[PDB]
Amino acid sequence: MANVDEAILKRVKGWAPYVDAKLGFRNHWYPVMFSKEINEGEPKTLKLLGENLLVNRIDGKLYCLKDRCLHRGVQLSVKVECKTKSTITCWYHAWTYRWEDGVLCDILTNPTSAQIGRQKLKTYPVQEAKGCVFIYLGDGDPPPLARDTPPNFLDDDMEILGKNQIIKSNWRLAVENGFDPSHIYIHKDSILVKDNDLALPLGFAPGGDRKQQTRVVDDDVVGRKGVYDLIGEHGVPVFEGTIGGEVVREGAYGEKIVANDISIWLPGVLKVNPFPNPDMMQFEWYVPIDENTHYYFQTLGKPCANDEERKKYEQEFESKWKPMALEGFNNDDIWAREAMVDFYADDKGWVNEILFESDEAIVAWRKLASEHNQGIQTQAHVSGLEHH
Amino acid sequence: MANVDEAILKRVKGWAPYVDAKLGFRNHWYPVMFSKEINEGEPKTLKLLGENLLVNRIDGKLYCLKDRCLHRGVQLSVKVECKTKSTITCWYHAWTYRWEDGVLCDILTNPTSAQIGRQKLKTYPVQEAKGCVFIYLGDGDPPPLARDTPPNFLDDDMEILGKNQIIKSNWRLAVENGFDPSHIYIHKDSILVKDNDLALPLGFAPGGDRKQQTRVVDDDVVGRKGVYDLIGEHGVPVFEGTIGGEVVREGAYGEKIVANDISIWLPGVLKVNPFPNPDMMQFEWYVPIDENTHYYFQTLGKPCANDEERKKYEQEFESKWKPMALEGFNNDDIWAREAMVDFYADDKGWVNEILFESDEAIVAWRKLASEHNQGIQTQAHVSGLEHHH
Amino acid sequence: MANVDEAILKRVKGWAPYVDAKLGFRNHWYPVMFSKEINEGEPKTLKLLGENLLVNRIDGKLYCLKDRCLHRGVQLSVKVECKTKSTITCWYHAWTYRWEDGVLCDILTNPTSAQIGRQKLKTYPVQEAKGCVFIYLGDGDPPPLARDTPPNFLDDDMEILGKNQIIKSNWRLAVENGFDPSHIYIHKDSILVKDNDLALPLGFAPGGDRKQQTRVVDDDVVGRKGVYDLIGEHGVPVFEGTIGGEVVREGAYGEKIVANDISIWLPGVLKVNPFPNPDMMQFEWYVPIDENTHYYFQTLGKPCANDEERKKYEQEFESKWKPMALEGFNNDDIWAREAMVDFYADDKGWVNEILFESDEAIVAWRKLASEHNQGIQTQAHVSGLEHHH
Amino acid sequence: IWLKVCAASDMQPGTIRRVNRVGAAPLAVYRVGDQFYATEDTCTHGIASLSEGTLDGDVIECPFHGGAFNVCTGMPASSPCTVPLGVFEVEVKEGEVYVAGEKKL
Amino acid sequence: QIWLKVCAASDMQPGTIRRVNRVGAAPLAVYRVGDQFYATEDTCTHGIASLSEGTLDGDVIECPFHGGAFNVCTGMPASSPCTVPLGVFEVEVKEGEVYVAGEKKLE
Amino acid sequence: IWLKVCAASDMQPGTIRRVNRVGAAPLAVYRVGDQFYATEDTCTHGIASLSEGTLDGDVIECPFHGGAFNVCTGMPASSPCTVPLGVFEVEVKEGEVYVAGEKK
Ligand SMILES: c1ccc2c(c1)[nH]c1ccccc12
Ligand SMILES: c1ccc2c(c1)[nH]c1ccccc12
Ligand code: FES
Ligand code: FES
Ligand code: FES
Ligand code: FES
Ligand code: FES
Ligand code: FES
Ligand SMILES: [Fe+2]
Ligand SMILES: [Fe+2]
Ligand SMILES: [Fe+2]
Repeated sequence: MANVDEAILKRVKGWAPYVDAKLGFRNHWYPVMFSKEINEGEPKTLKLLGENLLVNRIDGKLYCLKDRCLHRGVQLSVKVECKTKSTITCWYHAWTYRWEDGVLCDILTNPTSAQIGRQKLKTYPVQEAKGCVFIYLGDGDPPPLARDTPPNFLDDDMEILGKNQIIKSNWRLAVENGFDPSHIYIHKDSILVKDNDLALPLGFAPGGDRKQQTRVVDDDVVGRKGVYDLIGEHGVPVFEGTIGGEVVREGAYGEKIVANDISIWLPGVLKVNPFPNPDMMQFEWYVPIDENTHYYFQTLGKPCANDEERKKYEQEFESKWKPMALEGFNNDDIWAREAMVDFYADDKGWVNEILFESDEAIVAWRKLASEHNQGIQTQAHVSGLEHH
Repeated sequence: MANVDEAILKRVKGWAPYVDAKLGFRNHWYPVMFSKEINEGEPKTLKLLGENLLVNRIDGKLYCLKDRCLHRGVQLSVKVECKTKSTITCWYHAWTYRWEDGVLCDILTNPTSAQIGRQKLKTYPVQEAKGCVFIYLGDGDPPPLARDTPPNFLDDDMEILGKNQIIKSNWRLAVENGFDPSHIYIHKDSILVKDNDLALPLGFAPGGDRKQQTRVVDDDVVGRKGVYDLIGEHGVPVFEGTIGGEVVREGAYGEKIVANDISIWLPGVLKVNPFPNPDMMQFEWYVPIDENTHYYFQTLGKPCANDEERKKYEQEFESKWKPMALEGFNNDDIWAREAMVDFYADDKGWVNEILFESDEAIVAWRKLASEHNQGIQTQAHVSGLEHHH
Repeated sequence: MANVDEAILKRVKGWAPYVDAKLGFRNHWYPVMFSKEINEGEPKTLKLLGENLLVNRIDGKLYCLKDRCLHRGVQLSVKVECKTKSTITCWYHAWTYRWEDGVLCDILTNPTSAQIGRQKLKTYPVQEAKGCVFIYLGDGDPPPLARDTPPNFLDDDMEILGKNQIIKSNWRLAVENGFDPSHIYIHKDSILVKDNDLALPLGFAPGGDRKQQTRVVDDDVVGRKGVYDLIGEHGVPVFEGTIGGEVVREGAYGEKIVANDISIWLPGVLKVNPFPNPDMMQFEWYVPIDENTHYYFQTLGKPCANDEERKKYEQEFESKWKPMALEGFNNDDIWAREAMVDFYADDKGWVNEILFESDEAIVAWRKLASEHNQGIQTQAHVSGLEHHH
Repeated sequence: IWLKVCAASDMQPGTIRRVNRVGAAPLAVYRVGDQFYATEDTCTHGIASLSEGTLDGDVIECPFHGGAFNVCTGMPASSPCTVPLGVFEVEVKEGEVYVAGEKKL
Repeated sequence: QIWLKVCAASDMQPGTIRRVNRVGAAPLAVYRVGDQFYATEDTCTHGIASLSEGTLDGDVIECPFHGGAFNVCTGMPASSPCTVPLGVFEVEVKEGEVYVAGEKKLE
Repeated sequence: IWLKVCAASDMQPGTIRRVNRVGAAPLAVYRVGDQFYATEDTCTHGIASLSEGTLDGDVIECPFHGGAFNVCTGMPASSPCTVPLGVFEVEVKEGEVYVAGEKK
């Protein structure tokens, strides 16, 4: 919806919508925080897809209101005034809104105003799952959450733990760093490799049957839309890096087999199976905050039949997984994303990039995202839709 | 003239010039500092309406020159060189100008240059009144200062004391907040209300017709242009704020009645009378520095017949009025202005705002400002007016 | 090409190319560092004409590769991985290039990739002379270095010493500040004037015959293009600065005669002779880093017949010339350049500037540069040249 | 139940006419060629008087921000408006135009 | 393997493109410009796109990925971001049958 | 008083001729069609010679910054010029161009 120079969109015929989606895709669910981070009666602020939002927990349930008064456009959060359990009053002229439907129900500075009951502040559906807070940044009643989650993330036995932080790069650079088969070269010295005795090649090169290695999913019963890069089953593990024929670097010859398959799913969540251990899975989102930043929402899943196991896992997570994996392994992904910022900052990197064979899967993802996204977020969605 | 997207200006037919006046209105007087801040032969810098200016006091009188050499456009103030009492010499190539008329009278590096006496650095009228320094940021002969000041500010017995500072918000956001009848809600917890026992409602339930909500003054004996907030004439003060019929807040039931009289005047100065006490007045300017900042020039006036009263007032001001009112009360206005920056920063708030009844006061000001301002300052005035035959 | 608003370019018909060359002139040699600053296998990063570059020394020879992987456009320098002596491996997906020709020779993550041997990273000629590292930021076979150097810089006995730093101003403001006969007014209080007993007027004003003071050089056999401002033999030294006919400042009446002649040469290097001592010469480059910054590459040359003399000169350079001249004299040139940024930042200064007689030399330079430069560096050169069939 | 506005003759096609109703909010009657329509005078997006706006066909443009409404349906036609307008029934009986006291169902 | 049988000159309408897959080698692209036939590598030199899936504009082929283009006769770049020349393969018609060389022209 | 400049025919239509004066600032004589005009030669905005500028109708455009003046009135026609040019009445008699001695 016109976020990029038209001359550039006209050039990338295979995935113009993706290139145009600098602010992300509207009408999809996005994780923005963990349940434990939002307590009863304590409104929290955050920006999602360029929009400032306010989340509050009332009687255990979460509600989301756009953090922008309808009157003069100030953020209510500058000075929070929740005067009754079910409402929030703007600190400026006291326009009061209901958390449940955003309706302007009262105005303390003028209880006779004709605006009362005749204006509505934007609300967004909020759903908690696996201790994660999901917000449907879209219009109309929301589709089921599973549609925008990777397979198995919502399994009843799947115990989810993770971390979240703000990273300075467009969400797409994050996505394409994560779903990249050959980028693991940057993880060759991660402490997880040695310390967890992993079998990790320098890179997973494309095998012989391309159409077999890449699997586009658009037949998922739940409506999931994504792409698989079957590196372990069809790709080739490159363990000896050479230059001029001479071996200059070797991959890791550990015993733990991981990363059998990787998959990217709209609106932008990667699934690595199995990882960081043969009995675990990694699910990570690259949530658009604005055009220059995203939330790097990391989660690790591991089946647990009982609390004793949930606690054991909970301890291994805090003592090993989080420190050694989520950080020790993925930290290099952070500055890697940051490193691509300049090339794509002016939108021209989308034309000048010189791709090679292992990028085949990324190309499949760009097309899938272009064809199946539920809407292009525009700056006008942020300021106020415009039309004559 | 043309500082905003033309599609937006076309949408705001009721006040396009105002919305366009990002940088303020040219051809009006503006207070920028207090007389005591500039001493004899000690030039001072400042930016007004986006223009860098230099002010100096020579033989007790103030002079203002644009702080930008005609030659290569550097600010003279980077390294001031006042080599004779009546001139200032650019530190770069020594072009020398007279403070009196800005004429290029000498060039030390080329005494026989044909440019000497053939160029002139922009000068602006400067006038001191009530211990305040006003600069006429405009062209041609200036009008009386009284035209651009609220009624009574210049009264002979009016003792003026104040404070000035730079605030991070466009000047218009400051003006509208100051004249906003319902913004009183943000002052509900002010120390002044309690410590000075002020009566202060949470807002007003409008009464009467639209025309009765304000009183527009299109001409004063001196040509003043402004609007009075008359919401309290037929309106009902709100002392009990309710939500769903339940009382959640109450106004202040003090016995001191203030702000019976509130008026905003071009180029952008508010008069609240009486305030912060029944026997004094507040006159405050929101002076445009650039598109994102303004001077919050606060002054408190109190009639004084002698030197003793002026002394007492000054003591009251420094000990109570300045800290309890100017700071204790108006500080909330400062962050309120800052809170509106984002919504209007892309000029789109001027279209997306959803106004309610008390905003009639603001609308009257936007129209009055649009109809009677003396010129729109443009980025071109800053760099150099442009025109191609 | 199209770095500036066309309306402005159409206005400066006399030197549009120059005004358009905000990023500098492509296809010229530029000094970027001194030889002793780059050692064997010590990859160094730098930005020249807006392009990020990597320079390395292999077996003593310098090589220059664009610091941007062909794949996803990351800078190879974020994490340098020179796996073998003759190559550099991108830290991202391991694409590997030869320093010698920039050819993508290997890809550790995909040894059979068809891209191998079919892509080439941009390389630029690099050459060392007089202890200085020159990069030819251009395409095709480079011309002799001599073409882009001022006369005598490359003489057999000319011993060159210097200092380099990044200055926050466009390169042209640096060029014009340096090749400006009247700006020496800013150096009237430099410690070099007194401490080195220099004879220095407040400014060299135009002589009697203009076409005689300025000499446009375009017939030099080595191909160098520049302009001389013959201040010493054709200009007029102004020693008594006056305001209203009264003397307010005088120049310096030292015995050491310097600055007989000054000349600016493409791509942008000034030669002041003799300076800062009667037996020395100063050669300084204003190298374009990006539109807002430049390298102020200072060099002082003094004939030396042997090592004893070279070492003697070096000691003097470190103990006197560097702190007293390069810093003591030219430090004022730095903030002078910075002072002109705002005026020209919007490109409006190129239209609104009010020049006087001594700027005639600068005007001649603007014309020569516009006519003899070898190419206008554009933003497209930085992101990737564009063109539709 | 109905109020007397004016004679169809007094209104030229494409003109607007504000109807002040003491004790209640004002209304706006628009003549779109040969058919008369009526809606709330106050723009639902603020406090502007639509009768002071511009009529182009069957669409009225608010003078404050350029928002617009279809004077027949009351539905928003141009941003920033989003809240439909209150439409009132009109009828021309014997050359004169009348408007219902309350908005249609 | 010298000449590869592609198809009948009849199987191709003017302004069309046909991909020729080869065992153990990279694919070729045969273009018909009017009544003449030309051929180049099928893979865009700027990446991994298939030029046969692009748009033919006279004697210029436009890559579907980034809009780059080449002259199908000379193989030279016609539009940015392409900079590396395409390998060109000779084509000849024997008895109404289109044949494409198994080796590209040298230079 | 008047200064004999040149023969009318020495100037082609739409051209400009610089007239130097010892001890005085040079002048510019413009031939607009078959009419002649005169002003100071130095652009009032700098050191440029208007005689090296572009003539468009009765408006002379400075070669330096594109500023311009009406050669008849001397008033600025285009920015950045703001100081009016000095004008000199001109008279053509017997095919000879004469320009006033002093501005008027
Ligand atoms: C290949 C192999 C492993 C990974 C990958 C691509 N992308 C990842 C993102 C997070 C964690 C692991 C991986
Ligand atoms: C006039 C006289 C001396 C100098 C000059 C202009 N420009 C200079 C730049 C560097 C060092 C000396 C000079
Ligand atoms: S801005 Fe919120 S009530 Fe006025
Ligand atoms: S910039 Fe002031 S005299 Fe040159
Ligand atoms: S960005 Fe350098 S090899 Fe991928
Ligand atoms: S009040 Fe009518 S569009 Fe805003
Ligand atoms: S892959 Fe063909 S232009 Fe980029
Ligand atoms: S010198 Fe003539 S317009 Fe500037
Ligand atoms: Fe990674
Ligand atoms: Fe206030
Ligand atoms: Fe200097």
